[PDB]
Amino acid sequence: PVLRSVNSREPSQVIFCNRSPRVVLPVWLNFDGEPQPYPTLPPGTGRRIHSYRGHLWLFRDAGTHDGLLVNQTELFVPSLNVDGQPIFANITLPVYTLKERCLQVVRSLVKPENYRRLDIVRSLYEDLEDHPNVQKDLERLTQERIA
Amino acid sequence: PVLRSVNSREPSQVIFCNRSPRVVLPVWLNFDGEPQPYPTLPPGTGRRIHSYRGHLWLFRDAGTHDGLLVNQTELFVPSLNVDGQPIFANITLPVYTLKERCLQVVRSLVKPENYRRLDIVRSLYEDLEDHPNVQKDLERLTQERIA
Amino acid sequence: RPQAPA
Amino acid sequence: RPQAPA
Amino acid sequence: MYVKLISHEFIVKREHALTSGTIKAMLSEVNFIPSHVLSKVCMYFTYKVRYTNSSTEIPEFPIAPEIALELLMAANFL
Amino acid sequence: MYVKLISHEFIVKREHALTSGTIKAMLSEVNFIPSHVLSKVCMYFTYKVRYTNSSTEIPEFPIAPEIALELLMAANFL
Amino acid sequence: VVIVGKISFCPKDVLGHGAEGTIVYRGMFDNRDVAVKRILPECFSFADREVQLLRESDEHPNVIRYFCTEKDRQFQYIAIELCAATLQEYVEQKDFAHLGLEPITLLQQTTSGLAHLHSLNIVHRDLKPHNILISMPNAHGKIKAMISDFGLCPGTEGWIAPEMLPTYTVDIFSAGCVFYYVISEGSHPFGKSLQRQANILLGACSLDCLHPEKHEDVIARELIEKMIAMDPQKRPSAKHVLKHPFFWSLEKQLQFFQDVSDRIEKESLDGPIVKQLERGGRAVVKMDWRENITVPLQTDLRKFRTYKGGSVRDLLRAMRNKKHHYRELPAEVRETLGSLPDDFVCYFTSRFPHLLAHTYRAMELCSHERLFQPYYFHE
Amino acid sequence: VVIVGKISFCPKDVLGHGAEGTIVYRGMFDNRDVAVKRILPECFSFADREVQLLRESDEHPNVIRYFCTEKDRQFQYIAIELCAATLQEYVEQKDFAHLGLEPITLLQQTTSGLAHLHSLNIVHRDLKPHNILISMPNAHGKIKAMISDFGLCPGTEGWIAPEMLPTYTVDIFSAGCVFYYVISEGSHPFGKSLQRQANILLGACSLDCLHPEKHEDVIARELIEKMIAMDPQKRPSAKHVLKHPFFWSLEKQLQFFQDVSDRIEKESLDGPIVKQLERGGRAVVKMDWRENITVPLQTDLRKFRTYKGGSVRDLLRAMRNKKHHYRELPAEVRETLGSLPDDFVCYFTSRFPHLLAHTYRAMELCSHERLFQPYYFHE
Ligand SMILES: Cc1ncsc1-c1ccc(CNC(=O)[C@@H]2C[C@@H](O)CN2C(=O)[C@@H](NC(=O)CCCCN2CCN([C@H]3CC[C@H](Nc4ncc5ccc(=O)n(C(C)C)c5n4)CC3)CC2)C(C)(C)C)cc1
Ligand SMILES: Cc1ncsc1-c1ccc(CNC(=O)[C@@H]2C[C@@H](O)CN2C(=O)[C@@H](NC(=O)CCCCN2CCN([C@H]3CC[C@H](Nc4ncc5ccc(=O)n(C(C)C)c5n4)CC3)CC2)C(C)(C)C)cc1
Repeated sequence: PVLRSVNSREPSQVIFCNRSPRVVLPVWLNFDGEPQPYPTLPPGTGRRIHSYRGHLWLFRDAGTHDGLLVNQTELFVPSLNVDGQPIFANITLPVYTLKERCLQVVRSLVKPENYRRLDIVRSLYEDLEDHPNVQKDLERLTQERIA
Repeated sequence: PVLRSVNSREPSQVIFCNRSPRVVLPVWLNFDGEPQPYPTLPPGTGRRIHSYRGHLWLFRDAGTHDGLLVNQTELFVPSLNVDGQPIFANITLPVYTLKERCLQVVRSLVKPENYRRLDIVRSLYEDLEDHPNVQKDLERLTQERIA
Repeated sequence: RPQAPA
Repeated sequence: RPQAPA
Repeated sequence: MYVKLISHEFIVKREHALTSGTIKAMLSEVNFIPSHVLSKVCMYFTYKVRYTNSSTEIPEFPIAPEIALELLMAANFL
Repeated sequence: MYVKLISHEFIVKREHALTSGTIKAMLSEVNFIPSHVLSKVCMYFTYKVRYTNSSTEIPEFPIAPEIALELLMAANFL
Repeated sequence: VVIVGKISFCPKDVLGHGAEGTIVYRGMFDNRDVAVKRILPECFSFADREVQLLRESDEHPNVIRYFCTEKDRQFQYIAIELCAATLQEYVEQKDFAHLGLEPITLLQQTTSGLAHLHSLNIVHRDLKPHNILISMPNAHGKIKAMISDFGLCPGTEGWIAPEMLPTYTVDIFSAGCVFYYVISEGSHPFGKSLQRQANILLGACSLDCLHPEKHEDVIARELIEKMIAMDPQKRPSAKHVLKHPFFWSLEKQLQFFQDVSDRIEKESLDGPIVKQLERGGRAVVKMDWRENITVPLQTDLRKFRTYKGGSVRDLLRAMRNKKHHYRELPAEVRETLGSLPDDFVCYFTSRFPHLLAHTYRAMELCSHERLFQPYYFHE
Repeated sequence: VVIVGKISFCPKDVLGHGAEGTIVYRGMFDNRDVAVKRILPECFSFADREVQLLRESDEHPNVIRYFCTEKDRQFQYIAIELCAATLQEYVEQKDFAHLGLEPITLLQQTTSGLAHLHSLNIVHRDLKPHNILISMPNAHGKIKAMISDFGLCPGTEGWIAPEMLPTYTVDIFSAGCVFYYVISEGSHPFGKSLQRQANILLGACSLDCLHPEKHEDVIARELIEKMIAMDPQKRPSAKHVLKHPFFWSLEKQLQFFQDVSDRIEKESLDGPIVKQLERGGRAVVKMDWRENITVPLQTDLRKFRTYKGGSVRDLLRAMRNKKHHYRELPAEVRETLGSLPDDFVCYFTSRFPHLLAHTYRAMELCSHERLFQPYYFHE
């Protein structure tokens, strides 16, 4: 895939700073572009992380896999440790569209086996079963990148 | 050697009843006659033991390897479990000769490097270094048996 | 707060 | 006791 | 400019009400959506304008379980 | 029959005093060995006769550390 | 450092990943360097089936070695043999420190571990260069290939048998793809990664890296083509693969040639043995084999001019004679043929690249004979 | 049941004993059946050197497998592979369930594990039938021999090398005694147990169980006699022992005979090769070998009457000819010789029991040749 980590092998230190009120799942796209889940980050906490230049990180909710921003961007790439400072990765909540935010609330309160029983428009059942998917967002981010 | 266990493979249950104020070391002569030390028995305690008919047991002090009696005999041989009862092995102190009893006291109070400095008859140094030996008693018990 | 005005 | 008579 | 929404009556700025594509089509006064759901939409507009492109960290938009379905229906319509 | 030993004086039975090979050669009154060691020998004779071929368990003959060497010498001579 | 009992590791020392969130670390167990797989609670059922397959398998040099498993409050931990690389890193990073390990020995070790699993009725079901691990060098500096992540420890893109998209044949298909992968140094029998499964269903089986006029590539195509056979019933077992000429040494190739020419020396030319050996023979011997050998060997072969050039059997018995009489041969002839056995057989195989592949298949009708037990597999 | 961590065992389930109070139990470690050695505090230093040798040795099929070690407040515990018997129980209790394991395969496995230790610069220093363990059958029912208690984990009565009463040669001496022990089914090269060490110093080396007119016993005496050599420098290494004809299959014995007769076919009769091959030859061929073969083979050998009966080389080239022409031979001849290769070579070895042992040693002067690499060891 186009979205992948380069096998640079140049170590870079990164502060995974979880500035969102959610448990963050750091997702690393390997050299083939396949996403690999790393240990989760508790809300508010930050961690010193060993990574490499040109590696691709995206950050999800650990429970719902909701997309999260890092430095106001979908994807994070560690730069060289200029002046010896560790690169900061501020993982934050994006302003969700009101539809998507309500969809996350319904998804947590209602289990999948009950979406099609709610007294709502039938097309909302398809939107509810459209759970947040990392592989789906990798297709979208590839399309947005190659354009 | 003449003193050996027969490979009967007929299980016999035995109560190793330590009726002496010493920690007993159960010593089992294997099928070649070589003595094998088993787990020690605390004073006063008895244990249900799995053995076999015709196996040879002798019992020593666990610290000094002083010879101990079992059923008023140097050696113990498990019989078949007649009527289902476990054979009792009463491990008891023998009446030591006053010389040997005093030798055990001196052996504990005086370390080997100091025997030849005591103001005693020089032949007592050889008797003090004549520590109780299981292999020595197996030669003696073989000679006494074949007679 | 914007999401919970007074 | 035989070994410690009274 | 300011615009008026009706369920109760709410008044919001036109730069805030423009967050809704449907209201931006109707405006180019609108009456609908219960008040307890349309006030939540007015709170979302304030939340969106405040925190879009904000340098600070952003707080979770709070939604009550009893309004989740009524507000999802309204949001899907807007 | 009873026999007399001397260090102090001790009187023991001839069947007890026979536990000593040396005293059994001298007797077939004996004066020596300090009293505090010869009384311990008289206690060993009572201990031996009581517990030889006894059906009961047998208690450890107690020996004080300060007399160990004096009593070992006496026992080696006896 | 994290301690879960006998197992311990540094959380920063990640070796790589497995499936469904399992990170592998460089750990330590009972003072041994190990790899520690951390298992999330949702995979405790799978990590149990993996441990059961790991421990209850008979120990094999080419199967990953399993040491212990611990349970924390959150995760499971599995200690396994710490390796140096994967087969993917070996193929794609040639700069890896590969001390003396050879691609065909690598493949032979992989098939040995695979045939061991199959003999235990274990189907790997996921065999690919990522699951094949290259060991750390032992006290003698020797490196081996081992099989991990077997028995499900499908889905994997580009390595699934067509009929799986449970039987050992699905492993022979992916092993056949691994074989070609290693032989071609990175290529795949069915293309690039995205078009791969679509080519597995369509049946591409494009083996263009294997030259149809090199002896080694003709032998390697003969094995790979029937390992990746679309029909699962046409695929050889792992014990059949290990008996293939693809894994033979030059000494065993020359011994096969001698055994065949001895088997056919006193044989009727109209008999089934010689008949099958001569079908397509003109293509094997390049019409006339007497003109394809070098002039120095031609000079000594002209001493017995009676040989016929259209016969494969005459090429075999001529090649066999020069082997038996090698020490009598003139130095000017021994220098062209080369030393017995390696250089001697390379002389003939390199000029007749289809000679071994044709003769081997042409002599299957007497594979049941005791003489031919080392060369063919039968059960 | 006692739990010391991953290791657990029933105190009543004693398997046997080791040295200085160490009892071995039937335990359980990580759901595996194991043997648990309990170590008294006075032996914690020795149990550490044992564990270090166990874990840091390269894994070998014929070396005991080590799993874990635990420390209690009183004792150390070592979990190792649970075996079924010792080699002493195998030899002295033939009624043991020995599925298919053969005494020479047993000895070959023991020497393989021993040569592995020696290649790691590890001297067993205590090798005896009690330390050689017979494995539990694997999933295929196969049983192997393994080496335990090595590297000191002297004193042992009747198995110490004379010069030890540190170098691999002390292990070759006790291995030689183990070899004879297994071959003779209980006897010892130096007598009964009490007179044994006194006979090792005096140099008895009495091998009377080995018949001097049986081919297998002549070959087994040739190896054992120089393993128990009083001079330590005359003892073969463990890799030399494994190359000995004692471990050859009947097919390899017949292949050696063919290779020798081919090597000597075009060789000068006054040359060193044939000269050394003919020293003592009259004793090997029993004066005239033509009269010692059976009449049916004599009848077909009378078709080429030119053979001379005093020559070992003529017996070799005659035996080689009947192998190459076997399929042409009359059925009345093939029935006496028997099937190639096993029955065919037994025909000649059983009538000339010193033929293999003489030829093997007589052909050492060309062991450096490539043809003879499989039969001799050289480094
Ligand atoms: C706390 C926390 N909170 C939120 S995040 C977080 C966090 C953040 C960072 C870390 C630690 N940092 C990382 O993980 C960083 C992050 C990201 O930048 C990637 N990254 C790496 O280190 C990666 N490195 C590189 O890109 C450098 C290139 C060098 C690649 N190396 C070459 C050698 N190759 C291996 C060597 C070991 C061999 N051993 C062996 N033995 C037996 C088996 C048995 C089973 C089994 O499955 N396996 C294998 C198949 C797994 C076995 N493998 C196998 C071959 C592959 C690895 C790479 C991931 C690729 C290592 C840890 C946690
Ligand atoms: C609490 C207590 N307080 C005071 S006393 C006491 C007490 C009292 C009793 C017990 C339990 N009861 C006993 O111990 C009794 C007492 C006495 O009557 C002897 N006795 C036995 O049970 C003995 N049995 C027999 O006579 C029956 C004949 C059957 C002989 N069997 C045939 C199979 N053979 C083995 C099987 C297992 C194989 N596994 C294996 N695997 C890997 C390795 C790695 C290292 C290693 O060193 N080894 C070996 C070399 C040790 C390994 N071994 C090895 C071969 C030998 C054993 C015998 C001792 C001979 C078992 C326990 C404690």
